[PDB]
Amino acid sequence: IVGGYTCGANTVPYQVSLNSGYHFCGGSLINSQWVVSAAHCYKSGIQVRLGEDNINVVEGNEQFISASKSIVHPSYNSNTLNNDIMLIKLKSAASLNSRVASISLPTSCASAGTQCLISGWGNTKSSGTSYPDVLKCLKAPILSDSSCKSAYPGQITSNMFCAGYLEGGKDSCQGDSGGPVVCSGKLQGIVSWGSGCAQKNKPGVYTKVCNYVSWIKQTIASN
Ligand SMILES: N=C(N)c1ccc(Br)cc1
Ligand SMILES: [Ca+2]
Repeated sequence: IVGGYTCGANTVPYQVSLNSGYHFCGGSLINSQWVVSAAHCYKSGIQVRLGEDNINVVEGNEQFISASKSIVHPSYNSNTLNNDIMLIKLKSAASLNSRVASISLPTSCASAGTQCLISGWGNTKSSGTSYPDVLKCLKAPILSDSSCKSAYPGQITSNMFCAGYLEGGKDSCQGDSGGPVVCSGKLQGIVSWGSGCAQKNKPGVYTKVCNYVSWIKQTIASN
């Protein structure tokens, strides 16, 4: 997160860190057994880390649970990033509490102009790299479809939306991949892509979760 703020420990209790020896992506806990992340975060050997604030220190509220299965969306296209969503099943159910809590899926698609909360442990610099160890947060509005397509002509599908600031300076970034965009208390987006981070006229692009609720619900019901 570039240009954001330190959230405060466990104030984003649905935020997870995906660890394969190191933190490599975020995700969102949607019930005690399932995490939503980006398809571009797929790899083997995933451990889901819940209740995290500082990802380099065991502070006492964490739960570390190996993934038993990952399910990348059948239509994910890694060239265009269309359908950039994946489900991760936990080997055992998380113990839900005030610091580890699920986030609801949307029932409708959020509107342009809605202020959302984006969070993660990604790079905090728009040039160079610095990785924070505590969770960072960013308030960002959903941008109009017209502005999004003007920023990325020929690249925005109906399964994507832009959020952030066209003037730059505030954005998600590498390492935030797969983490939540929460609007009106529900999971509306997944950190997906963007040209650089926090660059002028290059806002963040996010998977449009409201288009995947049927697939999520049916997949969870059978796995
Ligand atoms: N929002 C962005 N600018 C962005 C986020 C994650 C990755 Br990976 C690349 C770009
Ligand atoms: Ca920790």
